[PDB]
Amino acid sequence: MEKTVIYLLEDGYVDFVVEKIRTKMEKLLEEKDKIFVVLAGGRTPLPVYEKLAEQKFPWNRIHFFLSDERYVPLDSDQSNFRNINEVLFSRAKIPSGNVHYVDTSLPIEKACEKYEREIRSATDQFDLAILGMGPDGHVASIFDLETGNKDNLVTFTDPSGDPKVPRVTLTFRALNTSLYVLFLIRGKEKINRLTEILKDTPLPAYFVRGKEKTVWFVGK
Repeated sequence: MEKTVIYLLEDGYVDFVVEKIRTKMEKLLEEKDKIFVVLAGGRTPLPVYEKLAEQKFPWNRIHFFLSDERYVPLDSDQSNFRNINEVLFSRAKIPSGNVHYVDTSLPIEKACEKYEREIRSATDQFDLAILGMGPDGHVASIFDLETGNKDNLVTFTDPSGDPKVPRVTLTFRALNTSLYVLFLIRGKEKINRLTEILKDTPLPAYFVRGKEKTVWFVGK
């Protein structure tokens, strides 16, 4: 059945997480020809991607999707695409067509719709989602429950978060098509958020679950 698993790590956080994601992707690749993985930006996931890019994977069989994007230029240090491209997309030799991101050069709604069409065309279900969670409990760029509950795979927001800029984000519906959802969080503040989630506090992250499993890698 489907449930949630929480790992509390005291040491070697990044290496542990990398090994777990590595094993899972290896297993997935033994089962299917192509796998689709969603990636969140942020300071905790980046180091992990940096190491994953060094692994010998058949990159042409792995497709990546950003979980969300800040509506700013793609070469901005505030761009999730720029940051993930720096540690992964431009380091691992992943075919250009296998990488999907939000085209912020377009009007925000058009960037949303283009991204949604791309996602639907590539797959009807994600295999793995590697997500982070803010100290406020938000996931991807879902700060308000209304945003997460949008009846689309992709939606956009008014200026939100920090940086306080408009965002384009996958919805709860899109994220929940993931077979496995992995949350990567570190620190007392986020541990506080997770405990509130354990007590059924409806923070955004509380609503994202994998169809098979949801795993939290916690760096206490």
